[PDB]
Amino acid sequence: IGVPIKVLHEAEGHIVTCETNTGEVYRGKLIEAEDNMNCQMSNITVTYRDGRVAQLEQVYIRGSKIRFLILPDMLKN
Amino acid sequence: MWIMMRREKRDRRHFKRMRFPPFDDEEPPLDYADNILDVEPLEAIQLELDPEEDAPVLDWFYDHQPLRDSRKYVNGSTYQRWQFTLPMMSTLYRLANQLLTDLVDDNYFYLFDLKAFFTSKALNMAIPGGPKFEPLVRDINLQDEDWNEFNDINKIIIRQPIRTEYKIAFPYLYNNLPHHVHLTWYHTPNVVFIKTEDPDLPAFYFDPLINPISHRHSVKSQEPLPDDDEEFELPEFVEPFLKDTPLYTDNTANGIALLWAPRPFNLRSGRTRRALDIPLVKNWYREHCPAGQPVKVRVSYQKLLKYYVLNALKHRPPKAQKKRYLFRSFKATKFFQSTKL
Amino acid sequence: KDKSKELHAIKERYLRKFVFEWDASEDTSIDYNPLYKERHQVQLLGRGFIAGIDLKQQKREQSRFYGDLMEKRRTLEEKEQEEARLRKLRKKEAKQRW
Amino acid sequence: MDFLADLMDNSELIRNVTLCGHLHHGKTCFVDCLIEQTHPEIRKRYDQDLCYTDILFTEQERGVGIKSTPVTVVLPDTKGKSYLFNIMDTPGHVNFSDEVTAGLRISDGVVLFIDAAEGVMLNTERLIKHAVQERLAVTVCINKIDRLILELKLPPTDAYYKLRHIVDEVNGLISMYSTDENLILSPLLGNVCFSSSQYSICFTLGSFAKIYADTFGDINYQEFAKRLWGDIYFNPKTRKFTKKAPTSSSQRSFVEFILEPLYKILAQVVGDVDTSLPRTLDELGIHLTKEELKLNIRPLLRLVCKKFFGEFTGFVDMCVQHIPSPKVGAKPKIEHTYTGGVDSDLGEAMSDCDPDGPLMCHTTKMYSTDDGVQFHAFGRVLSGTIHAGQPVKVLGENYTLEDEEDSQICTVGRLWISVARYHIEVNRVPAGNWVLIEGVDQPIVKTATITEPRGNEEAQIFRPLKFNTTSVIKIAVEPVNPSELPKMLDGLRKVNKSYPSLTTKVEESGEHVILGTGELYLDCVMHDLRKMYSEIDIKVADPVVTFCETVVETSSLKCFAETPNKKNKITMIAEPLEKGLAEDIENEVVQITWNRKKLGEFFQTKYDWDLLAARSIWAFGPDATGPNILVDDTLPSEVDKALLGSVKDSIVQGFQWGTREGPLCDELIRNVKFKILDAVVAQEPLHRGGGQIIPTARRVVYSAFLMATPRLMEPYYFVEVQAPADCVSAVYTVLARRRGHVTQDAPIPGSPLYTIKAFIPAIDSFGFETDLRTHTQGQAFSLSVFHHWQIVPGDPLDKSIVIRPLEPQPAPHLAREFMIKTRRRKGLSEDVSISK
Amino acid sequence: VGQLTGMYRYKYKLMRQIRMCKDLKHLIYYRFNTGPVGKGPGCGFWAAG
Repeated sequence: IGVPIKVLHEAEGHIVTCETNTGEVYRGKLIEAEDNMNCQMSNITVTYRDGRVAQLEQVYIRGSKIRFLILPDMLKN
Repeated sequence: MWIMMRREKRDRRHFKRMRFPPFDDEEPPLDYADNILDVEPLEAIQLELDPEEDAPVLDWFYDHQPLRDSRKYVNGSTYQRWQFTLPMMSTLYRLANQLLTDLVDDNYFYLFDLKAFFTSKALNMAIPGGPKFEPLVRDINLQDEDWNEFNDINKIIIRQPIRTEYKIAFPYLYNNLPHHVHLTWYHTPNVVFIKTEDPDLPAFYFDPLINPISHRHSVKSQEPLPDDDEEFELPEFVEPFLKDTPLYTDNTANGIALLWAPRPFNLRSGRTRRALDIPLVKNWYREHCPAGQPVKVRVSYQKLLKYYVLNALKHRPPKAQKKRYLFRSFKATKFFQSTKL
Repeated sequence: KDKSKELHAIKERYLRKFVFEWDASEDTSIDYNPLYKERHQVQLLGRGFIAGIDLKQQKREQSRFYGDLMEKRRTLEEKEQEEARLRKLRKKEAKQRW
Repeated sequence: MDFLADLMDNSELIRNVTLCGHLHHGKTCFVDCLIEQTHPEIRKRYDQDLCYTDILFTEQERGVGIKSTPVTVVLPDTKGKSYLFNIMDTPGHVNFSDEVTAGLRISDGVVLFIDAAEGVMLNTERLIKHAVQERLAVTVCINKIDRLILELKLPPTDAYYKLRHIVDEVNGLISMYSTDENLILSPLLGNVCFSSSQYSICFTLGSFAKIYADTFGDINYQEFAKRLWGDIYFNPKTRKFTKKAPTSSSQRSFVEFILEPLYKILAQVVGDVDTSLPRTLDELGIHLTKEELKLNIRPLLRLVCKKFFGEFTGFVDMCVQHIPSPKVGAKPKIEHTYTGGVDSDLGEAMSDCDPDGPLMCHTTKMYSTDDGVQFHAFGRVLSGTIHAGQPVKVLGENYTLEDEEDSQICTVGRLWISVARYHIEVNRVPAGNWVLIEGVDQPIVKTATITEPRGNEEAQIFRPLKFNTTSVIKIAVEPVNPSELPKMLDGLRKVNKSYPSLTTKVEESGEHVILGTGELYLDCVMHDLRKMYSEIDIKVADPVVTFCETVVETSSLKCFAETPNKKNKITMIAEPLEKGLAEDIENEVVQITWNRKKLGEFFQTKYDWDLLAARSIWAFGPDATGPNILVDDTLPSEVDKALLGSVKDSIVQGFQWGTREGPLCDELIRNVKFKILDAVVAQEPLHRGGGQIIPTARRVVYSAFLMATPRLMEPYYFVEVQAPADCVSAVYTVLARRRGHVTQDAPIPGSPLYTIKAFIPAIDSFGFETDLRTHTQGQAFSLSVFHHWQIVPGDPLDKSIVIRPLEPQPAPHLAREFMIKTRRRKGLSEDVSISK
Repeated sequence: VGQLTGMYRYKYKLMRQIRMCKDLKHLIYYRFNTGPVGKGPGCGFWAAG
């Protein structure tokens, strides 16, 4: 169990954003945070690099295209 | 000693009690050098130990200070904080069965706890098996409470009389003025323990003292279950954690039966007590009652319990000291000498 | 006689000499009702016995209720060892008796 | 520490639970184990159970939990995700059912506790029903697994048989109470946990699969978590789980891969602790030092099981995925709890638990301070956010939209979230969480809807706290010196606040009366009244039982009543109801909110009542769930319906209060049907006012009741006792002495203990809890709870019956002896007169 | 001790101990003289008193 995988598992369910390698930023609640970087969110706002933003009732991004993730640091402090 | 002294009292049809004073009364006590030193002492009262069972204690059981030399079991010659293995402790517990009631829980001590006796004392009331005490406060006028509209007889329904133990179990409901009263309702879940009697038996056995479960499959109360070779496979390495170790060893039944032993025999290790401070029959008059015994020993039971409760209630924490031993100062003094005798 | 005693108890509630032997007037076990005059002695599953009292005296004095319960529940496949252990005991304390 | 507040802010990572269970089933020890897991500095004593949540002293001395205690704790999950847990470990004694309900209204999850060696007991039989009726997800945690091994010494196969027998009995019993068919409990599904609190053992099948996966590795713990419980087996050669036996002496998967390792490890730590203990800890990775191996057997077992299993992840993931979150469970909670339901604006505002929406938090407890002066309310913020110093509006239980007078605007002094002994001060509490509000004690008794001032205009209140039992036993209370009577009034108010079903009452004779459930309950409440709140002396009358008044046959004549003006005239007939109809009213089966067609069909089919009256039934006894009934049976030609509809309300008002008091004495009237045969109402609304109809209504009700042959109904407690088979006769002899009778004597499967279920009169059941244990020398034990009411033997209205002062009367005199003394206790007349 | 030594005549409180010991005797005897033991001077369980 790694520190980043543990932070991704403990950061699931709260409001956080995740930017992929293609510029797609999905912000919402991480419903499923797997150990392989697979992030599944429900009702998340996905904004592409062109500027168009939409809402997804159930989205799931794989861990191969994971760029960065910004979540609330209240659990670390 | 208890198990054998009952046999020579059964073997000796009559008993030749030693004369008193054994030494000629008003006669200078016999010198130790001329008589006692040479005469070989007679054999002492001792139980022959079975090497097949009592072997863990066979080597040293009747010594002056058992296991004094063994650094493994005791700390040293100061003779404190002994450590005993489970076979040793189980053998001692089996040998002490004559001085130990086979009570596993304390639910048998419902209204014979010392807290209930404190309540009975503070209420000037007596459990039928319990002792009598002087009133904490005379309150004779308070005993002579007048016939009010509160405690009026014609307003009171009597179906079953309010016995003393009722007023003791609930000393804030059935009585008035409960000062210096204590509470006890420690109905610990009555431990369901069945001590083994078969020397040869599986330690985890379904003995007939347990009502059969009587498993049934009449109604198809099914649950999510798989079929054979259905999307699952186990690694060759994985196994139950403990395959080599047996389910139960020989020392498993003794160890489990040692959990519910009395206070002295549930300790793997503990400090050393004095010969004075071990009340052997303490758990005898603490028992509920004597089963159909005459009056002159029933009153003996209440009079033992009375002093026990008085000591428990009047107990105070020991006062802080500076530990000035007496014989140590004697050894420091030039006027005294030490000698084994 | 229990009724008169219990009604009398209800009425009670709501309305130099170096002697060593105690008096019989300090006895408290006197009870006006049967449920405390004759308490159900703990059979303790039949396998537990009072400390001071002798073992086999209790065994023969015991109510035998658990004995017949075991006789009812025990099956033949596991009665052989019961009979064998019982006879081996009878023999080994017969050693002491003889 | 601040992560506590950060997680507090979120509303989806929060669980509201109650560890409700039978008496002495390890619930308090379970919470103590959770505390020992979280707080490192809090270490339990080697022998004495710490009992962390038992904070008040009386439960620290009696050994029984008495009042629910809030526990707010952050628990890691199986995967390591922190969750904020609100724990309401309700007291297990059936006489303390008050706090189970008080903690169940403000919780969304039910975690049952069942002793592995005791099986389903009396208490649990009512908690499953209650939790289902309150619409909470139900989960079972069989506690004290050690009893099947260290005490029963059952073979592992028989241990599994016992476990499945107690698991399916819960499923079989709950199918009567639960209408939905999604409520099937099984450890493979994840509903059932197995634990031993004393030795800190705790696991769900998923958790144990996680241990094996942790050891061996490359194991998916979900698939292996499934295929563990059941009749399937494991084939050592093909490495596949099969329904059929792979060998002749096969073994179930659960026993083979869970129960057997537990047996072996605890047998190795209780047997051969000196020879084969290091060998069995090397094989398990549990490394211990010398000094932690020199302890006794119990601490060593607890330490080794803590090291092997680890943290209490099994309970956490059992709870997380099988009880709804507040954001998910709010809708059923509101539609069963809020008076207006979800339909109203505030009702819809609750379905989402918005932290910034309207604040109408609900408080259902009173946790006093250490000086007993002020009462800190405890409640769940169902929505909105609260702050320290915020000016808030506290509602009441009689507060409605029309009756705006039952409220007070207060100032929330401080806020803190509490975990047993120590409290954590917080300035802000978001929605869907618990809180001790301070400074709101003054306008509240028991429950309260603390909401926003001038912001929630149409907001209603939450439904009154409905219980499972009934306050039956009744004790009189007076000061020793009447010169300090007011000192006792405030103490009685305080104990009324800190006990949900306590019913203080002053009667005409200047008598103060306290209503309770059982002997231990009244003992505790009076100990609180004496040593905690009033610190004065109090005289108590010996406990007495409330009675009920009923009929058996119709009156000989149609006795009527007229107003003093001799203008209105109402004629009514009192007759008994159908056997079982009264129960079908108190169970909320039928209501007054029903439409006419549904009630008409109900009474046409189930009770074959004629439609000429089935659509002419006004009221249901006293209050709303009252077992009595008012029936309109006047032919329309003689009684004008338009004229009737004016007094249709006032007659009920004089009836709903008429049956409450009772003519014989001030006791409830139960199981009576009132037929109106003639109504002569004033043609003008001037002289037919309530002040004339209502006395006439009560007089005609009393006259019909008296002319009908009256009877007293005494409440019978349902008593279960657990005793070894050698003491079953010792229970029969005791129960026969108190007019009781035994219903069943069933041995508990997998245990020598029995279960004798009997009924006993409540007035005859005083001291029986002690009359049994002392007679059986503590082996037997009894629990009591109100079951039903029965006609007291004899006729209550015979003048030939003489009541002697201080000795019990036979059965035929009881109905005469009980009321008259009751009448004498009520200060009323010696006998009953037709004028009343 | 009272019968053998007249020490109670020089400190009355000793009667307590005296009675205490006698009570202990009764306790041990009734537990000692059980079954086929019979009554007699055959008890040496002195550590109790």
